[PDB]
Amino acid sequence: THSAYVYQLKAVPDIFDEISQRFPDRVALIFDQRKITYRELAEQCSALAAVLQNNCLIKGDIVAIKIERSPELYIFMLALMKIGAVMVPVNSNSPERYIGEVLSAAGARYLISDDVTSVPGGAWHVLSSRTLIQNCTQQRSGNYPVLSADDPALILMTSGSTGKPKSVLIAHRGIARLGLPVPALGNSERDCYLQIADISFAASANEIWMALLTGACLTIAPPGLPDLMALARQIESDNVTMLFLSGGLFRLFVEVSVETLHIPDCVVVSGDFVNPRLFSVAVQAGKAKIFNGLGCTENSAISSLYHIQSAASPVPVGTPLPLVEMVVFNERLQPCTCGEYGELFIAGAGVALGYSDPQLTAERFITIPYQGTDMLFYRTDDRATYDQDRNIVLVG
Ligand SMILES: Nc1ncnc2c1ncn2[C@@H]1O[C@H](CNS(=O)(=O)NC(=O)c2cccc(O)c2)[C@@H](O)[C@H]1O
Ligand SMILES: [Br-]
Ligand SMILES: [Cl-]
Ligand SMILES: [Cl-]
Ligand SMILES: [Cl-]
Repeated sequence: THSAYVYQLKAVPDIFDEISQRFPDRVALIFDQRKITYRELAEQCSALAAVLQNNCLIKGDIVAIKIERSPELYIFMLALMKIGAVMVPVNSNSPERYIGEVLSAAGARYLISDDVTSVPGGAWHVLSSRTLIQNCTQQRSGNYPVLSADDPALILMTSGSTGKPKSVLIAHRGIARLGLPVPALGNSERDCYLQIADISFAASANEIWMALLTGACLTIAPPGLPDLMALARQIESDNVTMLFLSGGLFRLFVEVSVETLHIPDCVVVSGDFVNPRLFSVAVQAGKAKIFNGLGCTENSAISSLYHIQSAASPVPVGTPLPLVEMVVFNERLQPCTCGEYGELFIAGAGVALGYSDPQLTAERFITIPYQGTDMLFYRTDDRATYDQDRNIVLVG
């Protein structure tokens, strides 16, 4: 099925199967000089999924992943999606104490890891990603679940503005929406993305799933902390065209090698306020399209984009991605006028299933009649308003 009804989204493995069948000879993954086509990637995902099912992993099992950046990492993500497991990606750069707190808060039953020696002990059962990969047979025949867009796919950790920790349950639809080409970016199967954001952060979905659910290429940064010299060579040598950056990596690049930012076609800076002067230096250094991007864990992935063009307050966060609705509501749950201040609320395909805390879920996921639809909204706790062109601007 390849439906032209853009709102009708499938579960992640179904979109990938469609993409891998349509672009089987396109390159899906690049690590160093190892390159993997969609055809080979789909074969490895099927074989691993069969292995995972024969290790009694089933739909709804909470499975943590601690695998350094590598092609195997993304083969495991796809295979766990195909069996309907709920992934809990773990920061490989985090101390063992914190990882155990993550897995206990997530309710992880299993921990798949590429280094079973450096993992915390607990109620979860540790599985070796290396031994699972070794056991992959040429037969990938399996009886897999019929997954829907609303089935859970991921558990990601986040914090509120005042530091309270929250466990967010993300549905397949929240990352499956990234298979829809974003008109602001003009992306397609011809693009190439750079995987640098840690898998424990929702921003990593921007890179992983916009690539693999569109037929584009994902080139994988080396594991560990960012090496800007290697990243610059990698951006050039693999022809990265869609570059997603945190505020730290963007600022550092503006300060030490701004020209690197103009090798890609589009550069998206998300995660926090950015000094507007940094945008002005970047915009004036080349013809790449530089965007201020808004995302939240509770909306799955990148949610809004604002293209910076000129010199003429914080930069707006712009207009929502496909299937995302953003509304600034005042204290009476009324849409705000231009210049009126309120709180940003987000609705549509990205909205998470909720928190592990049911009382917090009911506070922050509320249903509001809006434009004829009883719409489920996530309350961002971000103060905001509209500008003259209806662009959304967060004002902190
Ligand atoms: N351009 C921006 N300007 C100003 N403030 C921004 C911002 N972007 C985020 N914030 C703040 O961060 C909160 C959420 N942070 S998060 O860690 O939960 N998830 C992510 O950042 C994330 C998730 C998916 C994709 C992606 O690209 C990033 C949000 O509510 C705001 O306060
Ligand atoms: Br900054
Ligand atoms: Cl092809
Ligand atoms: Cl520790
Ligand atoms: Cl929670």
